Amino acid sequence: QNLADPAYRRRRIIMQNMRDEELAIAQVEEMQAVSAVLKGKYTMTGEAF
Amino acid sequence: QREGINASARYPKNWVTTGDPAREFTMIQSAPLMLLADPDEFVSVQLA
Amino acid sequence: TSKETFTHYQPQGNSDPAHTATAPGGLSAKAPAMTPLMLDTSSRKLVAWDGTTDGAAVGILAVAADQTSTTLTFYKSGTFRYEDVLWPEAASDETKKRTAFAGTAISIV
Amino acid sequence: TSKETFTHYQPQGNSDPAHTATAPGGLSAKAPAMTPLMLDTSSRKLVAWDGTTDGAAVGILAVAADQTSTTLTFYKSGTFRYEDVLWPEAASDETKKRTAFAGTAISIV
Amino acid sequence: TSKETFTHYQPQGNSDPAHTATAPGGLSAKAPAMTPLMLDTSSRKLVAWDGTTDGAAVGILAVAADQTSTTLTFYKSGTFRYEDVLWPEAASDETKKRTAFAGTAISIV
Repeated sequence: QNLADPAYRRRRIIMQNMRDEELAIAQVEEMQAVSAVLKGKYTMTGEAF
Repeated sequence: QREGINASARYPKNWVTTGDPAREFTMIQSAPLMLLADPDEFVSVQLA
Repeated sequence: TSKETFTHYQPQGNSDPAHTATAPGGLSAKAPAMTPLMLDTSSRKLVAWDGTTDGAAVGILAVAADQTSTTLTFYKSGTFRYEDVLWPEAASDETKKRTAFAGTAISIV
Repeated sequence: TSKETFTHYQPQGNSDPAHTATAPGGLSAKAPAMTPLMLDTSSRKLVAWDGTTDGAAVGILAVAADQTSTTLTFYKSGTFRYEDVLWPEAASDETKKRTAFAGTAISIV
Repeated sequence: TSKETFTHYQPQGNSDPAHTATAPGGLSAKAPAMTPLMLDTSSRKLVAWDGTTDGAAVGILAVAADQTSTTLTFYKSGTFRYEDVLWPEAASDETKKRTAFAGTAISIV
């Protein structure tokens, strides 16, 4: 009923992506603390790392 | 280095590649190093 | 009732650049766009990748074409994902299918 | 009097990047720049690509060279015109003449 | 005390882009980064390059790995300094060493 600019759609894609990286980073931020005060032992290991 | 901002919490960045592919990209970088001064302060009891 | 999941299409696998080129082709049937290909062993004419010989996949298509298409537009650099790319059933052992583009800027992710 | 044609220089075909690399060369005569080359069989030493050894075309020279030219500079990426690059006459069959660079990132556009 | 010669971190010899690719590894021993690679004879699974198999260099390792590492990342494009490369011991002749990457985008500068 009400379409919009693909260019503005591009902006919305940009901002949702922004929130996506923020959440993704914060998610490993909690994971580090989880390992830390859950075992006192931790392994920071992944592909290309 | 170009902004001398190596020391920070996070790092946003945006950029774009030229040529017949017109493609921008967004880039975030940080070095999470979360640590605890007193490791033995907490006791992890695995309940059963 | 109906579900039309609005999903995106990201054939590119990584931000590394993808390069294109053109060359005459000698297909035998319809070749869907972005499909692996080889070079003929007799006349060195562009042919479809069989999926049986290892390391002979050399190119991936760009636009829809058939055996009627004398020339083919194909990609020769970049990284593309596991999923979006189409393989014949002949290539059955997947770890074998990993190293089809060994030695080429075309890469698997 | 007499008119002469002043024309630009366009060896490239598209905006794709062109990369150079160096390796010692084992020519048999004077070899002008931008010439196809292969490796030998015994020591696989660098030589000009003959035009008959299929699949051996691996590089395109950058600077004209000779016997005294121990090393060679040669282009490793991009696409260049059909017309501009000078090839040996032993490459007498056109269909394999396009496809001489199979597996290489350097291409004919 | 003692000498303190320290060097910068730029193995690159040219401004050419460096590209990486990931593929399942089949090593039998620990292999640090900047280690060359072969495919096996039958499974053509990833191993380190021996230095005797001609033209078998398929990639140069990006990060350190071992036989426990199922998959590995390796550089696939650009030119890099000879001095920084960890050549295998069986690769005893520099004349055949420089062109171990014949037909590939990996180059020695």
